Amino acid sequence: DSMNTLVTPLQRSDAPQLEPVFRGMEQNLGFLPNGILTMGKNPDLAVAFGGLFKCIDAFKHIPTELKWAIAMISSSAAGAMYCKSHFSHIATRTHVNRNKVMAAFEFQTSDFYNEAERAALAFAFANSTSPAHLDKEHFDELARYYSEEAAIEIAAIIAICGFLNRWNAAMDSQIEAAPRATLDEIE
Amino acid sequence: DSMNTLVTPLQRSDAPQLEPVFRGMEQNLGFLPNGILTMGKNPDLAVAFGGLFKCIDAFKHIPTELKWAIAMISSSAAGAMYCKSHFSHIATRTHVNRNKVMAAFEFQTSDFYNEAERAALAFAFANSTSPAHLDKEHFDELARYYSEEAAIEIAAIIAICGFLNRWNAAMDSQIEAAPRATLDEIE
Ligand SMILES: Brc1c[nH]c(Br)c1Br
Repeated sequence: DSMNTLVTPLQRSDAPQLEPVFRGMEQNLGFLPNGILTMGKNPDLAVAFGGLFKCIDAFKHIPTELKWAIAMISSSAAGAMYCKSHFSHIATRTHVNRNKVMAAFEFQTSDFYNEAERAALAFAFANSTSPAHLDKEHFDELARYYSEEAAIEIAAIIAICGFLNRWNAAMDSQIEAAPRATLDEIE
Repeated sequence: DSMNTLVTPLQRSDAPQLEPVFRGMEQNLGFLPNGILTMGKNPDLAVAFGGLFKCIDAFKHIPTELKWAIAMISSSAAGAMYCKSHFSHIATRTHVNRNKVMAAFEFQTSDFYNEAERAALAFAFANSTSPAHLDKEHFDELARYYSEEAAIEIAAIIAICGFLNRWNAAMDSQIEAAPRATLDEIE
């Protein structure tokens, strides 16, 4: 089980006020993560982050499939297997082509991804390591295939993953059964 | 100059609607960062994150000096020198004892920090690297000195640094002169 025994998640029926925050999460994921049930014990934190996370769904300048591919690559580059499994599970539940999702982590060589998607996923990878190894060539390629509005939404997803990677590491959230199967298949 | 030329920050007078977002930011810092001026080009994103950042000031279960100490250690462990300089500048404006702030990054051996503060800063450090090297002893030391409520607010600050480290790396925000002087003094 988890190394974290100090902060335990509440029961879902205990925090109905956070249902608008929960739906955005679980509609895409199919279940409510323990990280969000735990976050619910601080209503200021839960509501503020829930309002931030809805920006992912609201983003207009990049395709939906690219949003979760960016999230998969960002969580993987940070070594966050919990978030990597969650965003891969989201990608499989929302994408029509399961093969492109399973080839996400080889985007630099897999024929399912064009130069625009590779530019965004390479930026997300180099953005999410510690320290970030973002070089000038990453910025040039991102500017060559994406608008200023698209770039802001790309970086926002990367930064939101930064919150989720570190939050779920702090909770030592154990990978649920459904994302565990998805992550095993993709590896 | 900056490596990021695709997404440029706007003038402050251009987005007066975001003044509630700016004041909360610059009140702690003394000036308005380039990261938020750039984030202002997505007003939904800027406001959503501003509400997230206000939880740091709003936290009630840990002292103000430890909040910025956690942020300094977290940003440093992640190799985000921009965020490391900014949170150090906040500590100089808010802390009564400047000497304790300057010894923050040596908290494991400096006598300005007790075993409780070292447990929290060691957790923040191991939480913020990619991947996180959080072991069971971090959780035991955190649970021995902190309540569930305090742990949630600590992990929240670390996760908020996760957003900020990657956002300012994605923007390649250049270190301002006032944090640059603070960072040279502390190093
Ligand atoms: Br946006 C942003 C940039 N720097 C800092 Br401290 C924040 Br909050």
